[PDB]
Amino acid sequence: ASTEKRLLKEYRAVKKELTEKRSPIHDTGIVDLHPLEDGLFRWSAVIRGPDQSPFEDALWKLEIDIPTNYPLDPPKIKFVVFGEEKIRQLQRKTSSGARKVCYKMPHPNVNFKTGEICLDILQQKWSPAWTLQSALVAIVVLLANPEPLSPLNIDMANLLKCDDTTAYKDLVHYYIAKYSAYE
Repeated sequence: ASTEKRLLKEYRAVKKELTEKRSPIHDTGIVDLHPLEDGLFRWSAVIRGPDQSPFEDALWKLEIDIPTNYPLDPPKIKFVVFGEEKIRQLQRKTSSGARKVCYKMPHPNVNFKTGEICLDILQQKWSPAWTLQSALVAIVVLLANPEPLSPLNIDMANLLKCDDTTAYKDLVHYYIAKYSAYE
């Protein structure tokens, strides 16, 4: 009812900051945001990997599901992850000057198959004062600051726990270099 009004206001707030060369939002990592289909309760977003992280200078797509009691409860958010077959089919249609996105997300707090982000991350931080923008920013932060406390990817979390930085970086670089395509 009125939750739609709030969601719309937040969306417009993000759109305003986006269509502009230097609002601060450009250094937060938010690249795009829009309704998934024709409703205000499912969203598609695009974010950039934060500077000085192994994820830097690469784009990822996100899907966001909004609860009915919003903003009493946080949004559920996942990375868009495709199968190797699909990705390779997408790569044969690509252009050498298009917008390319990586469709695999190797990260301690992300399910490598489904793309799901651990509910802990947002549940521990979220409050009714938060917005969609702050959630996106929170995920960009998460890319630079994983918490090995709540792992969905064992190998990455352990690499981090053993402080094997080089292998971590090399793995992320590998998936960025091999599993990216247009759109």
